[PDB]
Amino acid sequence: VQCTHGIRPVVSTQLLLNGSLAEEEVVIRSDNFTNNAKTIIVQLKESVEINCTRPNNNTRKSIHIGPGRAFYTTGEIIGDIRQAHCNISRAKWNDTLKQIVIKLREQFENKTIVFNHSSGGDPEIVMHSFNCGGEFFYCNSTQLFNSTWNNNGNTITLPCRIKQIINMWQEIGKAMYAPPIRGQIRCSSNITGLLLTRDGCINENGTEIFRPGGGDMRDNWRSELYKYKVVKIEPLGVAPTKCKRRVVGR
Amino acid sequence: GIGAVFLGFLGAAGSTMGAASMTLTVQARLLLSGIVQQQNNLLRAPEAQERMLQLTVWGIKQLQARVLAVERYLGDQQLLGIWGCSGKLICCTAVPWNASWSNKSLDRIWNNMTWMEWEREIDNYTSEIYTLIEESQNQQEKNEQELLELD
Amino acid sequence: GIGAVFLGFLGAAGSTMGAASMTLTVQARLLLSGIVQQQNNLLRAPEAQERMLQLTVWGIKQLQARVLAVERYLGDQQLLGIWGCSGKLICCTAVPWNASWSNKSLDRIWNNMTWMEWEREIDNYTSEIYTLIEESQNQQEKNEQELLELD
Amino acid sequence: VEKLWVTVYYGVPVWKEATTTLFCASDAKAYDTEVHNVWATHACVPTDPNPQEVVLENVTEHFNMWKNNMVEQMQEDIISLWDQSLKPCVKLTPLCVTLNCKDVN
Amino acid sequence: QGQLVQSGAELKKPGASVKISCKTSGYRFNFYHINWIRQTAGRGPEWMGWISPYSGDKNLAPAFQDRVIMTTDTEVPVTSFTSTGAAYMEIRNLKFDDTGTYFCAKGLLRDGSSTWLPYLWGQGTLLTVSSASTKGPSVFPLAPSSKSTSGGTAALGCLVKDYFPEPVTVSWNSGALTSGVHTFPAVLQSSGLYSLSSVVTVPSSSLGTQTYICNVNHKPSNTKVDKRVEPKSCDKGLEVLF
Amino acid sequence: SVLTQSASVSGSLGQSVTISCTGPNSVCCSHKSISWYQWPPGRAPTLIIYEDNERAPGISPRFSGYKSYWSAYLTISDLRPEDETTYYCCSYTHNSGCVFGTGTKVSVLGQSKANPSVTLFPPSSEELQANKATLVCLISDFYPGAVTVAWKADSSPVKAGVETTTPSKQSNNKYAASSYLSLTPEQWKSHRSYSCQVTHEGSTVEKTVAPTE
Amino acid sequence: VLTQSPGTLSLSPGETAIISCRTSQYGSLAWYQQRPGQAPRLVIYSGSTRAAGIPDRFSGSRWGPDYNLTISNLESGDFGVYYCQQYEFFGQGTKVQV
Amino acid sequence: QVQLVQSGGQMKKPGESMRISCRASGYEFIDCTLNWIRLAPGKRPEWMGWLKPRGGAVNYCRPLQGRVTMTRDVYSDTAFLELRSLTVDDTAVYFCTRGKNCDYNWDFEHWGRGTPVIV
Ligand SMILES: *[C@@H]1O[C@H](CO)[C@@H](O[C@@H]2O[C@H](CO)[C@@H](O[C@@H]3O[C@H](CO[C@H]4O[C@H](CO[C@H]5O[C@H](CO)[C@@H](O)[C@H](O)[C@@H]5O)[C@@H](O)[C@H](O[C@H]5O[C@H](CO)[C@@H](O)[C@H](O)[C@@H]5O)[C@@H]4O)[C@@H](O)[C@H](O[C@H]4O[C@H](CO)[C@@H](O)[C@H](O)[C@@H]4O[C@H]4O[C@H](CO)[C@@H](O)[C@H](O)[C@@H]4O[C@H]4O[C@H](CO)[C@@H](O)[C@H](O)[C@@H]4O)[C@@H]3O)[C@H](O)[C@H]2NC(C)=O)[C@H](O)[C@H]1NC(C)=O
Ligand SMILES: *[C@@H]1O[C@H](CO)[C@@H](O[C@@H]2O[C@H](CO)[C@@H](O[C@@H]3O[C@H](CO[C@H]4O[C@H](CO)[C@@H](O)[C@H](O[C@H]5O[C@H](CO)[C@@H](O)[C@H](O)[C@@H]5O)[C@@H]4O)[C@@H](O)[C@H](O[C@H]4O[C@H](CO)[C@@H](O)[C@H](O)[C@@H]4O[C@H]4O[C@H](CO)[C@@H](O)[C@H](O)[C@@H]4O[C@H]4O[C@H](CO)[C@@H](O)[C@H](O)[C@@H]4O)[C@@H]3O)[C@H](O)[C@H]2NC(C)=O)[C@H](O)[C@H]1NC(C)=O
Ligand SMILES: *[C@@H]1O[C@H](CO)[C@@H](O[C@@H]2O[C@H](CO)[C@@H](O[C@@H]3O[C@H](CO[C@H]4O[C@H](CO)[C@@H](O)[C@H](O[C@H]5O[C@H](CO)[C@@H](O)[C@H](O)[C@@H]5O[C@H]5O[C@H](CO)[C@@H](O)[C@H](O)[C@@H]5O)[C@@H]4O)[C@@H](O)[C@H](O[C@H]4O[C@H](CO)[C@@H](O)[C@H](O)[C@@H]4O[C@H]4O[C@H](CO)[C@@H](O)[C@H](O)[C@@H]4O)[C@@H]3O)[C@H](O)[C@H]2NC(C)=O)[C@H](O)[C@H]1NC(C)=O
Ligand SMILES: *[C@@H]1O[C@H](CO)[C@@H](O[C@@H]2O[C@H](CO)[C@@H](O[C@@H]3O[C@H](CO[C@H]4O[C@H](CO[C@H]5O[C@H](CO)[C@@H](O)[C@H](O)[C@@H]5O)[C@@H](O)[C@H](O[C@H]5O[C@H](CO)[C@@H](O)[C@H](O)[C@@H]5O)[C@@H]4O)[C@@H](O)[C@H](O[C@H]4O[C@H](CO)[C@@H](O)[C@H](O)[C@@H]4O)[C@@H]3O)[C@H](O)[C@H]2NC(C)=O)[C@H](O)[C@H]1NC(C)=O
Ligand SMILES: *[C@@H]1O[C@H](CO)[C@@H](O[C@@H]2O[C@H](CO)[C@@H](O[C@@H]3O[C@H](CO)[C@@H](O)[C@H](O[C@H]4O[C@H](CO)[C@@H](O)[C@H](O)[C@@H]4O)[C@@H]3O)[C@H](O)[C@H]2NC(C)=O)[C@H](O)[C@H]1NC(C)=O
Ligand SMILES: *[C@@H]1O[C@H](CO)[C@@H](O[C@@H]2O[C@H](CO)[C@@H](O[C@@H]3O[C@H](CO)[C@@H](O)[C@H](O)[C@@H]3O)[C@H](O)[C@H]2NC(C)=O)[C@H](O)[C@H]1NC(C)=O
Ligand SMILES: *[C@@H]1O[C@H](CO)[C@@H](O[C@@H]2O[C@H](CO)[C@@H](O[C@@H]3O[C@H](CO)[C@@H](O)[C@H](O)[C@@H]3O)[C@H](O)[C@H]2NC(C)=O)[C@H](O)[C@H]1NC(C)=O
Ligand SMILES: *[C@@H]1O[C@H](CO)[C@@H](O[C@@H]2O[C@H](CO)[C@@H](O)[C@H](O)[C@H]2NC(C)=O)[C@H](O)[C@H]1NC(C)=O
Ligand SMILES: *[C@@H]1O[C@H](CO)[C@@H](O[C@@H]2O[C@H](CO)[C@@H](O)[C@H](O)[C@H]2NC(C)=O)[C@H](O)[C@H]1NC(C)=O
Ligand SMILES: *[C@@H]1O[C@H](CO)[C@@H](O)[C@H](O)[C@H]1NC(C)=O
Ligand SMILES: *[C@@H]1O[C@H](CO)[C@@H](O)[C@H](O)[C@H]1NC(C)=O
Ligand SMILES: *[C@@H]1O[C@H](CO)[C@@H](O)[C@H](O)[C@H]1NC(C)=O
Ligand SMILES: *[C@@H]1O[C@H](CO)[C@@H](O)[C@H](O)[C@H]1NC(C)=O
Ligand SMILES: *[C@@H]1O[C@H](CO)[C@@H](O)[C@H](O)[C@H]1NC(C)=O
Repeated sequence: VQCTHGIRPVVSTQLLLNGSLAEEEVVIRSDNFTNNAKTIIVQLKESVEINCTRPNNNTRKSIHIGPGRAFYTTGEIIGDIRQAHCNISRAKWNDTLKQIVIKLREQFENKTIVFNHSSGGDPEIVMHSFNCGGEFFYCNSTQLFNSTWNNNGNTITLPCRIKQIINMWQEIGKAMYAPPIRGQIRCSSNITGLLLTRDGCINENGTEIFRPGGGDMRDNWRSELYKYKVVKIEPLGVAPTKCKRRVVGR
Repeated sequence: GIGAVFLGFLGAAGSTMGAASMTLTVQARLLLSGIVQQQNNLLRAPEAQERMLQLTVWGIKQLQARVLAVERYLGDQQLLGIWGCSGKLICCTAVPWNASWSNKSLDRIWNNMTWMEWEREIDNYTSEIYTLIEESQNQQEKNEQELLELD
Repeated sequence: GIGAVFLGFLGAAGSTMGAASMTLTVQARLLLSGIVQQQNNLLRAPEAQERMLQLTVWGIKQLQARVLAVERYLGDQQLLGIWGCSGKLICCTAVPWNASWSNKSLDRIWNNMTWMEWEREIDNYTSEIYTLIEESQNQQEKNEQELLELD
Repeated sequence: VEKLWVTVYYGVPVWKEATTTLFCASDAKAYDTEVHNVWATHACVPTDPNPQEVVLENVTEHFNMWKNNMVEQMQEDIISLWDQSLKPCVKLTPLCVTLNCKDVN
Repeated sequence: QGQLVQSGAELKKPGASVKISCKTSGYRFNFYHINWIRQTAGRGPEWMGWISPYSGDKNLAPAFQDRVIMTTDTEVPVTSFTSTGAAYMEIRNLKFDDTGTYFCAKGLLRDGSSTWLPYLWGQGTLLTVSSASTKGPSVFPLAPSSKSTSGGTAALGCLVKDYFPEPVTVSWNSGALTSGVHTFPAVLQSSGLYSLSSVVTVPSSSLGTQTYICNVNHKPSNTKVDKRVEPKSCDKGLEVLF
Repeated sequence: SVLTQSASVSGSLGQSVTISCTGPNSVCCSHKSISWYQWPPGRAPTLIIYEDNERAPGISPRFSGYKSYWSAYLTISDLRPEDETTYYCCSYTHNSGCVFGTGTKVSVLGQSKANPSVTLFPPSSEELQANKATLVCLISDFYPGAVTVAWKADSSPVKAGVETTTPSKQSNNKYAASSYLSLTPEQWKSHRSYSCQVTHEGSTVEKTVAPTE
Repeated sequence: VLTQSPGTLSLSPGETAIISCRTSQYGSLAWYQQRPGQAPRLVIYSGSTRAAGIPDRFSGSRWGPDYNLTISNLESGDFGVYYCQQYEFFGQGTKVQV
Repeated sequence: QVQLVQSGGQMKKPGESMRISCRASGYEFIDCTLNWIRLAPGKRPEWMGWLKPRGGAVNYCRPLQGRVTMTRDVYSDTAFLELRSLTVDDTAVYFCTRGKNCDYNWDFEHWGRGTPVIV
């Protein structure tokens, strides 16, 4: 190809949004699975739609620190005061978790599997973080990751906090203040996959634990750029064929 | 039929050395101008902000790579020149085939190996080979000169 | 022996015009690709910060000089083209030798003067000479055309 | 065989694993409508309408996502755009004033 | 640079089906043809047909064109240059003279005059076709007898009797014995049974230092009976050494 | 078979010998390619030459080949003792279709022959409790492969129950042969001490063995 | 999971010793050595490969379930306790003394 | 050259909480991953868990889960280790290490410094 397929540079921290789905059946990808310090990337076949919102109708307020510049903030809140969240069908989500476990049991032994909330880290990692309409979310994903899948209704509403002062890529004393977006915002993402991290201390009961990874950002791109590779063309090549350089006469 | 119809860039990657010997133009073209045709054509889209705010982050990514593509290309055209054959595609020499490079025979070279495969088996000697053609020209270049003097 | 062995870049700087006439490839090569071979090869050292922090002070020093080397090189290849001989190294013309350029004889030109020395003695006329070859091509280019019409 | 001779070929189907500065393609409906500032998208070229690709027969290349520089290139890029786009934007450095905060209900 | 393996001896009866496949290694299975040749003692090594694992084109022998049908599986790559794959050839409406040592054979070139003509050859798994039953190779030992009294050797080997069908194979100490290997084939009696034997070479001085046993087996009968040669004996050339 | 190839030919050591193929125009030889294999009886086949002139890969120049409009030829030269095998040839075109040859028992001559080494193994105690009594005669280290078996019982002609074999080539490019004798324990026990005859180079070999010993 | 055998491990400066280690699944092998005051010092990073400041004496040698580390020509710095490491796991370890 | 150093003698009674330091230099702190080991006297060197310093992502072993608390601070290049509910089982000295390269963490080429702890 000359160029790849369209890679949406979305940046999330736990689930993979608006990416590409698997073609046949869901797949799991890791460098080495014994390497418990290595991110397990999953790619869904069926994307599960996740609706989200900041319910508050906000008012912009330009306070001019000047000279030719101002600092925008929420002047007030027109109406009720409410909490930000994200809605996803728990049927779709856990029937999706069924897709995963069976292909997880392929890389592991048929031993039963368990899911869990993140062990620790910045709000970035320990919570499903993403942008929705210009504002940065941090959804508490304990709900989606708390289940044990063996062999022998309603919907999910994840609470979210909004941050405005943020530091993507964890830079050197360099932070960014997202000004507030006017009014309320509601956006809808497709979960296309996610990132897991195994607990490398196998137990009798155990059995094998997988919590939402997402410390490094290089995997967001691997999740899509896996399909491709770059090479350098070398059009010059020498080969023997019976033919001399026509100098039997001059 | 097969040699007078369409093929595509790098199509004969897994085709025999003999097969590929027809589809050179395909991969002998677009080494340069594969992108300068497309760039100039697609860049004159109605934007009118080509190089606005002077040069940017994509500014150097292209020029650092634009300027590469040509010298990279002019490197292989410099070899054609310095080997006395810029007829390209195919060109014979007086440099004979040192079987130390590959003891194998003709029949299987062109009809079983592919160029990717072949250039590997011959990769290590290419340096010594290439230098033999340069010294093949200069013998010829002096032999030319000697005859320019007396006639 | 002497023409079939090693010499080195610019080795015949103080060798006769005839002597140098064998060691052209030496200084006909590396005009370009003398640096693009070395640059690409040495720059892929395990650094992984090629063009980090975008472009820098050595950033332009190279590109301002990279882009020169090629047009400078393509200027001499444009002359080979416009004189109808890009066979390089050595090429005859219909333009005869105006002794007004140098009254001297053949014997001593090739066996006593060196090219550095010679091109000086002929420096002032080169402009007029070069323009004669261009008008030598176009006479030939029209004479070609005239015969394309009738056959 | 016969007196065999080296013969040289320009335009052969050969490549090697490599890395080099890539460049980006934009979208037609993306560039046309302004959307004001958006990443560094405006500084890209537009993608070809014809999504051209050629299938390679009789090849079986090796891929390893993990050691793939396009992602060491992607994030390199992604960070560079942000920094540069926020280069001119408003600095909140004097707002480090003592904030007398009451809570809301 | 590669090697091919096949399907073992599958005993069938006249008027039945028998399938014989071939699996590859060390080369691009798709790049080359797969030929089929038997070893009919009455006719000769008759060529059956070849097939392209890439283009699916065939060229069967009009003798068995209607009888047999060929088919192939997908290719499973090992490296960027090598792979593994499978190919088949089943034959129905069998007769007696459809027998011999059956070979699969990879082609010579990817292109040219001798494209399909085989270069590399398979194992050669023998096939008989009769309605009779099958008997197992009952393994037993032999009373030792020296080969030369001048040098000083103590020959010993195991004996197989009344088996059907071929082939039968012997390995000593489960592949833990190298030099001194000697074996031979069988013959059909008036009754209708094949029978063979084996033999080894060791000295008569050191007897109870190393221990050897014959790991005999048989694919159609499904058995791997083992035996050991009893040293206590009295012959003519071995009692002079003791 | 279809194609007629010389069934018998011979040649002394250090020299050369030629094998030929012939048949109707349909099966030989104009506008047709010819191949040559070193098909060993008892082992897997080997390839020799195919262009027809061009050698097979990893084959010595000793092997040459020629094709007239009516016949093919193969010229192996400066012979080796490992060449004692059988050889088939074939007829084919590009699109197809191997028409195999009748084969050739080639005979390498002018080599130092050797006398054999016999080991007669009698049945053990457990085997006789089956019940069955089998005398097995072995032959090894001898070439060319030629042996005439003559079992004897009570020093009388044994005509009933003759199990004999063809000499199979050993791994050291020499021959090997075996022999058997089906017998009931009734006659086996009480038969005045057995015998077993075999011969090569016109010099007979034997090893007499006892029942009760 | 790792079975580092055997345990006693006492010899003279003029001798040779070989330490074995067993495993069920595959992995990346390594080795260490403790000292008075000092902490574990790496000596092997793949299996065959050596660490910094490691002579030819340290011979790693077996492609199989049993992997071993040999350090012929013993010395006075060699006293201490060694361990075999594979991923998160460790070996029983063994102490050699004066 | 990649130095490492920690705290020192700090005595505590069973059933309490503790905290230690682990300063480091010579590399992009956030790029390479770290980990700890509960090396016991006589017993097997027990692994505790690892930490990614960029985002703070961590991983803990079951026997130490809940009790252990690995932290950091790139403003000081210092990886912290907090441990509550103490026992005689976990009295031994601890050591913070990093791999030979970022590519592979489990090849510990760079280790910490002595940290006496008394219960
Ligand atoms: C995974 O993928 C999914 C799918 O892509 C992602 O979800 C998407 O997320 C994006 C952004 O996150 C959303 O796009 C934004 O939508 C908002 C709201 O939509 C407006 O339009 C709706 C109808 O569409 C109309 O417009 C479109 C073009 O926008 C047109 O194509 C279409 O034909 C139709 O005409 C309305 O329904 C909608 O709500 C209205 O009605 C409600 C009641 O029904 C009412 O409650 C609402 O209040 C509202 O009245 C709304 O009008 C857009 O606002 C936004 O566009 C902003 O940004 C662009 C670029 O800068 C700018 O050109 C726009 O004008 C706009 O910016 C100005 O206007 C905003 C208000 O419209 C204001 O809030 C901004 O601050 C800004 O104001 C500035 O400019 C004004 C002048 O314009 C100036 O006066 C001010 O002073 C100031 O300077 C985007 O279009 C997608 O909708 C959403 N998709 C889905 C399916 O959810 C998901 O995020 C992905 N996941 C991840 C992880 O990334
Ligand atoms: C990430 O996880 C990875 C797993 O997902 C992991 O990769 C694997 O790591 C292991 C060890 O590090 C690699 O080695 C393997 O070791 C096997 C050992 O078996 C031998 O030893 C046994 C005990 O001594 C014997 O019992 C056994 O059988 C013999 O003995 C029996 C006794 O009764 C007897 O009955 C038997 O008949 C027999 O005689 C055997 O001798 C080894 O068996 C294993 O399989 C190889 O061999 C098989 C045939 O036996 C092949 O079918 C198989 O495919 C393996 O072939 C190797 O070689 C081929 C040709 O070179 C390659 O195509 C293969 O890919 C494979 O390549 C290995 O060897 C190459 C040699 O150059 C080497 O370059 C490669 O890198 C590779 O090491 C196999 O050798 C195992 O190969 C790794 N891969 C897999 C898929 O398992 C990895 O370590 C983790 N970490 C990282 C960073 O990746
Ligand atoms: C130029 O000027 C500079 C000025 O900056 C000069 O350089 C500085 O000098 C400073 C002092 O001179 C120096 O700072 C100090 O370094 C201390 C070194 O640590 C030793 O002491 C501690 C105890 O304090 C001990 O624990 C250490 O190691 C023990 O344990 C190891 C474990 O392996 C053993 O191997 C070792 O033997 C030792 O003893 C143990 O073993 C023996 C047997 O061998 C047993 O008998 C013992 O019982 C024991 O088990 C080191 O030996 C460092 O510790 C200091 O920091 C502590 O103290 C301060 C307060 O003093 C406190 O704030 C710190 O947090 C820390 O406290 C911890 O220890 C306390 C006990 O003291 C404890 O109560 C606390 O709870 C804490 O746990 C201090 O930092 C500084 O490093 C250097 N700078 C440099 C760069 O080198 C320089 O010399 C000048 N140059 C010239 C030319 O003039
Ligand atoms: C990827 O790799 C694969 C494998 O490496 C490679 O496939 C090889 O491709 C080469 C080049 O194309 C092939 O080499 C040629 O092989 C020809 C042999 O096939 C001919 O004969 C077939 C038999 O037909 C007879 O029998 C039937 C009934 O059995 C009867 O009806 C017929 O009338 C006839 O009697 C025939 O089916 C076959 O048909 C081809 O063409 C038709 C269209 O006409 C097409 O539809 C088919 O799909 C098929 O392609 C064909 O006619 C051989 O004739 C040919 O010989 C010519 O060239 C050589 C030298 O080039 C000369 O020596 C000779 O004189 C001829 O001029 C040539 O040898 C090779 O066989 C393939 N091998 C395999 C295993 O597939 C792919 O091409 C590679 N692909 C890429 C993209 O790289
Ligand atoms: C997911 O992973 C976690 C971590 O490995 C694993 O942990 C266990 O969870 C149970 C809950 O079922 C813990 O038990 C208690 O949980 C309650 C909340 O339900 C806490 O309030 C308790 O902590 C307080 O109370 C304790 C005394 O009761 C105090 O000792 C403590 O200091 C607190 O004050 C308590 O944690 C259990 O402790 C943990 N285990 C560990 C080792 O941390 C959980 O089981 C996993 N679940 C799934 C579904 O995978
Ligand atoms: C590359 O090819 C050249 C020829 O194009 C080789 O030079 C020639 O090599 C042969 C040795 O093979 C020289 O000696 C002659 O060899 C034959 C038998 O091999 C023998 O009959 C002769 O009497 C003599 O020994 C020959 O002189 C030499 N030619 C020249 C001009 O020197 C060269 O060796 C090849 N090099 C490699 C690395 O393959
Ligand atoms: C460059 O060379 C050209 C020829 O290639 C010169 O043109 C020719 O110059 C001569 C004068 O030297 C012209 O006249 C003839 O001269 C001889 C004696 O010199 C005389 O015998 C003749 O009768 C006539 O006088 C000649 O016509 C002319 N040729 C053409 C076609 O015009 C030219 O002068 C030289 N210029 C320089 C600057 O050297
Ligand atoms: C049903 O699930 C159990 C786990 O609950 C499986 O048991 C595992 O079996 C594998 C081997 O197949 C072992 O390696 C694991 O140690 C076992 N784990 C446990 C917890 O028992 C069992 O195999 C599954 N059975 C089927 C038919 O899928
Ligand atoms: C799994 O089962 C084991 C018992 O088989 C439980 O182990 C206990 O874990 C607690 C810590 O939470 C320890 O304090 C106990 O000593 C353990 N008891 C035993 C008998 O091992 C474990 O809690 C179970 N896990 C779950 C999630 O229920
Ligand atoms: C080339 O030489 C090698 C031995 O070095 C041999 O294995 C190979 O078969 C030879 N190739 C040909 C075509 O003779
Ligand atoms: C071509 O033939 C040689 C030996 O004759 C073999 O080594 C090589 O692998 C063949 N090429 C292909 C692509 O199979
Ligand atoms: C050329 O002319 C000059 C005078 O203008 C004279 O001195 C010189 O010797 C001449 N050269 C030859 C070779 O005649
Ligand atoms: C060549 O000879 C001329 C005169 O014949 C003289 O002027 C010139 O200097 C000589 N060149 C050298 C290099 O000596
Ligand atoms: C919540 O805080 C605001 C702060 O201004 C105050 O006015 C309001 O009365 C508080 N709500 C209640 C219920 O006290």
